Amino acid sequence: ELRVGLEESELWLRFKELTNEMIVTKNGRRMFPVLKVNVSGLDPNAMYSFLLDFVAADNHRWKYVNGEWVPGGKPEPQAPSCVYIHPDSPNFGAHWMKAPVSFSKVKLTNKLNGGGQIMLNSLHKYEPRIHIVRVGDPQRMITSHCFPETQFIAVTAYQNEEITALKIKYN
Ligand SMILES: O=C(O)c1ccccc1OC(F)(F)F
Repeated sequence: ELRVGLEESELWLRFKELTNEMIVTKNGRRMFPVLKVNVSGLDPNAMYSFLLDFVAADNHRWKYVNGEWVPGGKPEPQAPSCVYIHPDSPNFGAHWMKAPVSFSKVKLTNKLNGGGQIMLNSLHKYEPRIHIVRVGDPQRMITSHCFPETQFIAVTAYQNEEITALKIKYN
């Protein structure tokens, strides 16, 4: 059975309980926490690529008012569907299953200015999604794995002081 498990789920849930925020910048910013997953049930002999994209969690934008996140507007036109290819791709099933798969180098941006970055809209909520694909597969089989523990709001600057403090404590 294919099984994809979120690593450091307790750490993600500490951020999610505050409402998680990730900074987006012109030139792009790495995530904290880093999305990491454990994988079993691939064919160890087959080759696969790991892809990451970000799905809009909501049909509205958000704002931080009186220490709380609340609806802040109609949603802006959706960011383009940017896909990050895990840099170990393509690789054997055995490679992906021997140790957790870490998306440490993905960068979130608010400007289409190159570098294989992911464009997000500030003050919109996103859910990370991992895709597995098999090299050679005539079926072009894709799996999709959603991690609701890792939902966050994209911001140009941290709104919640408790998030600023969590990011410093655990990073
Ligand atoms: O080996 C395959 O057929 C395959 C194809 C696309 C994605 C995952 C796959 O691995 C598994 F889900 F475990 F089957």
